Amino acid sequence: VECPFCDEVSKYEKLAKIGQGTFGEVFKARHRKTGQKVALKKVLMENEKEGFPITALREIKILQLLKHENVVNLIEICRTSIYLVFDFCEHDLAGLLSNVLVKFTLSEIKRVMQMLLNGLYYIHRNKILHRDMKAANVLITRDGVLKLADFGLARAFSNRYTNRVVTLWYRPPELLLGERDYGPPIDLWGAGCIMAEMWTRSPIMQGNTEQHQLALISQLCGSITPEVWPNVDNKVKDRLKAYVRDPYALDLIDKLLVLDPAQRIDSDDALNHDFFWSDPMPSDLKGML
Amino acid sequence: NKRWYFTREQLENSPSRRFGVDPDKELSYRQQAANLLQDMGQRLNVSQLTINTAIVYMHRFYMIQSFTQFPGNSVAPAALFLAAKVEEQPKKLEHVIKVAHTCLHPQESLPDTRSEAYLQQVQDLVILESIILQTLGFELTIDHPHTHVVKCTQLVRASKDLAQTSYFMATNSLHLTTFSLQYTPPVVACVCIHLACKWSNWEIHWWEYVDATVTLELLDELTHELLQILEKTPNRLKRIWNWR
Ligand SMILES: Nc1n[nH]c(N)c1/N=N/c1ccc(O)cc1
Repeated sequence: VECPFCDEVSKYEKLAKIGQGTFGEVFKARHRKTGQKVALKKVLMENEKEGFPITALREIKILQLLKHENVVNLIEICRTSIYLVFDFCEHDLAGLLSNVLVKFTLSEIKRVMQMLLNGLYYIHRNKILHRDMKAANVLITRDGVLKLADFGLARAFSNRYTNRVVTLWYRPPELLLGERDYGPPIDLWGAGCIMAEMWTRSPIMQGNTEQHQLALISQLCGSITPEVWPNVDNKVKDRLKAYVRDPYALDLIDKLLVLDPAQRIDSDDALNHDFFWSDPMPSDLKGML
Repeated sequence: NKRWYFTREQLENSPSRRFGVDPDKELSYRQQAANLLQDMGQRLNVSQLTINTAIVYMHRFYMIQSFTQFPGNSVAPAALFLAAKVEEQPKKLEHVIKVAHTCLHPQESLPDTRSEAYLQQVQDLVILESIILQTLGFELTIDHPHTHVVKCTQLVRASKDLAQTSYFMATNSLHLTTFSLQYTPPVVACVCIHLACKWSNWEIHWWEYVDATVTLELLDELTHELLQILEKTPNRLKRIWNWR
């Protein structure tokens, strides 16, 4: 049987599980001819009763669409199982943030957030919701370029969308309140949480059940109120004051972590925020790495 | 970008041609698969869009594979099963097998879904779906002319009538021709509008705002090819014939 357009994954040489700890079976591997490093993501088939996983189909459909400096790069799809092959990225925001030897300057934090917000602006602009914003899904290349990754829960938008979305700690009020008519603001809330995480070095809100998250959110953003959040019913700066200190950084974080999604800042306005346009200006990632 | 567009000479040396299937025969094989997809799709209550996607999958697949090694009657269900997932109108595996079975065997009776022979026809479909993905190199995003038909027929202010005939021409171009293998969707859409205009004696150049490559020389060549197969297709033209 001929197959001009699907290469055997044997073209790559497996180096290291990196890892199952990251939502699944992803390997670092090496092109056998050029040495080019890649990431191999196996398409898992346990309890796949309906042929090729509709989920693999969306992510493949989506990644094929999204071509941008701040979105992970799908190179090709390989057979033998089936593998998604990505350009390899050495670091991930979660690893870097949990490593005491790693240190970000204010100048560098600006740049990390700038790349992230730009990736989001782009994917949203393409009618895609990532739906799984979290530090461990933000990659940074050996050269200090940030890439959004793990589009396995991502989906196109334009409503009765699924409510089982976004890791608990990064999940926005809308969803925890059972909202099914949500949009790009959900990714931005996660963007808020990751930003704050750039200083606190740990996820600001670590709930245990959906309600424990909601209580926590309230102990930070004020409480969910029809005055604060029109139609909802159907201390941000003080707690971060310690770690952050910089006025501008704190303010954006306040506008990302806004309770009402329609009053929550979007990717375009955040990129515009004075935080990226005052000193120290955003700087490249060299010494962080 | 020209991966899945072929010249007329490439269409002559198709995989099927290599195993001795005549040109004419190969079209039949293609037209018959499009019918099976259209029939199954209607029964499964999927959209025309989903049916169309599956037809394009099928057309492309047979630029790589041979009818002498993969029969339309095997490929159609798999293509459709796949296209329904891709287009977000997933139909269940058993359901698609059940409907395919009734289309291909109106008088037969579904096997016991516990039998080894049925467990096997399920397994065959999954295998074939997998081969389609690899044959198409996992490129599943199809652009269809219908998007663009709507576009022209508004931007030339056609009666609902004219617009409906254009959609009809567009749908039929997929079943009856290999245009989707030769011309981009915007050109095919121009072809369908042109013939629809000719068929209704409407006169509106309009196409230059739709595709820079398009020439009247080409439009007339293509509407003629299309009108002919339409004339060869029993009862098809009756559907758009003004009987008053
Ligand atoms: N951990 C990693 N290093 N390099 C990668 N591409 C990588 N992961 N990439 C992914 C992982 C999951 C996914 O859905 C898309 C891209």
